Amino acid sequence: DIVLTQSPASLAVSLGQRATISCRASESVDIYGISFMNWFQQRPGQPPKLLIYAASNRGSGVPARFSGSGSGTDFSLNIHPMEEDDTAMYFCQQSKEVPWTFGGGTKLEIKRTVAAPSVFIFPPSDEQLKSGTASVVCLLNNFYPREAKVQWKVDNALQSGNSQESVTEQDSKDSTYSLSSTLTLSKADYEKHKVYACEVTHQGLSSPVTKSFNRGEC
Amino acid sequence: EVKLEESGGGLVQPGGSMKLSCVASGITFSNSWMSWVRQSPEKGLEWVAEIRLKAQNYATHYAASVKGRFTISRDDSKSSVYLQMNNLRPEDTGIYYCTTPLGGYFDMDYWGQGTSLTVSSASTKGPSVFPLAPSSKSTSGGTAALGCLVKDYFPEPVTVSWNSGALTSGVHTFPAVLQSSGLYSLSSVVTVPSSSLGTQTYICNVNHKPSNTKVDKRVEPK
Repeated sequence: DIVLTQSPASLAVSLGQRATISCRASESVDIYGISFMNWFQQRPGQPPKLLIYAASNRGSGVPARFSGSGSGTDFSLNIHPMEEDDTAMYFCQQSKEVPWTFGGGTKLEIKRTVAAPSVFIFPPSDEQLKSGTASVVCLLNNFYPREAKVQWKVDNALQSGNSQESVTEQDSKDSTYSLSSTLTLSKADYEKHKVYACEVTHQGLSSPVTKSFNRGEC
Repeated sequence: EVKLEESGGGLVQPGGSMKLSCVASGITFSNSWMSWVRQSPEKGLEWVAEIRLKAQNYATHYAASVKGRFTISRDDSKSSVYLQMNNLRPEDTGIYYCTTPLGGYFDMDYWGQGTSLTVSSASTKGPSVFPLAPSSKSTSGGTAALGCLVKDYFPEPVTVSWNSGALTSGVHTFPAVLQSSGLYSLSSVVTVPSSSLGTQTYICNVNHKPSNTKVDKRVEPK
């Protein structure tokens, strides 16, 4: 298959500046001077919308700030100047030969100034514990950029494999994110330990923040 | 005006079958190559199957992931293309789109709104709702966070409101995660004045349309 390497997976650009999204094909997508590379925009809940066809041609009604370039194996979609309704997923897609293949996608978001998260920790409820499972939740509220390291420790033992993270979409008014990390243990494993800690590293914090509790302490 | 309309998605168990249908309007359908493309819960696009024209002997193509399990066909008289899916697998879960032409040189294309497929051994089940109680240790700044953990439901989605929709500012309802058990979970959180914690009542209203259930949970200091 023609494999498309799309970069970056996540792109933050300031409104008014240029967003450049790239796609490398594993082999040429050219036939007779035409480069069969398409670009799509996808908004949440909606189907893909064709922006650029055959590498460099704007679709009908597509705004002039979208443009495409490239040939052979190397292609870019350029959005300049970026506007707020350009936040979306973008995908390249080769139309040279079946099987039709797509890049992995780029999520384009709005770049804003750094904002440190507020961090909170929630012990499992008494109601859930009697059910046989314990969920411990660490919340990072209203931060930017999205990159953060959230590390669970149980009596100082670094946890791995037993937590899942979820992140909100960028806030429409302040452009920040919030994130949950949820540690899942058996009721039995939870009652084996005393100190539950969530350590958060983020560019907005001069020193990584630990929130912790002693099991059963109001 | 050209429109493509998909139908036939829904819940199914692994090993089961479903047939999707796509009806085209406003186009000379017999002249159009038709493809199905799916989108994972991860939000990526994957081409599934294509069928060509009568003049091309209705040539069909399949992604290796679906070869021998899916069958694409068309009925030019009804401007429709179909995807029969057999021996379904969890990884076939996703939104399925009908599109044309996808391949070759084209200055315009068409896509439906999509139809959803969820392949799972899980039974439909409404969520258990647990409080994320505001901490009894003080905050430096006088804002407190609290929430509801909405756990062990199937299929998606749930909706969460706070105080019957009166509380919307500061609310974050996270995307669900599929747990190793095959059931989904998420939390909804809100930030409130810590000085309201003894005065203001906070209740999360959790609706799960697939089970036709609603759960209200009051969230108090422990």
